[PDB]
Amino acid sequence: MNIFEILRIDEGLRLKIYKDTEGYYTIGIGHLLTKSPSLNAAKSELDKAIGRNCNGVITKDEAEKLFNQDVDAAVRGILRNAKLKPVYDSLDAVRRCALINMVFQMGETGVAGFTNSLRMLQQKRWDEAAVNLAKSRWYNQTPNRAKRVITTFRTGTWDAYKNL
Repeated sequence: MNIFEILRIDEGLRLKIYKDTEGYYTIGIGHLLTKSPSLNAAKSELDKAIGRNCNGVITKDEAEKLFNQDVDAAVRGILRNAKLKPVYDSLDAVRRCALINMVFQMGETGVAGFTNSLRMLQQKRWDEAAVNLAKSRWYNQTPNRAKRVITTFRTGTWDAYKNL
């Protein structure tokens, strides 16, 4: 299990501009193009991202390049973040991927605000962690994704993504 497999599971893969759950134009694997109700802005945002004139259409390759930039930004996000760093730095490789998955979805700052949760993760208190993560909005909103992630931390395995 690698990050690419997880996120495509979590985020999906779309080769043409599309509106997500929140009504936002996206492309690829969770790449947010714009929040404006405007295909033009979206298409120009896509163009600036890729570097070619794609006319709202990309290939698997480009979807992959983007994704790669996306996860690096996530990872660079955690490393620059004072609250996240210590957490990230102490978890194992499986558990760290789960951390990276939350940052990817909700950004460096949204995760950073899960103060207690993050604390318990530090204190190797998985079930304590599990329960707090759950009491969130995030969980209410994308329960199936949340639960996958939450089970990664709790169990320390890829159990939640192997059989779907």
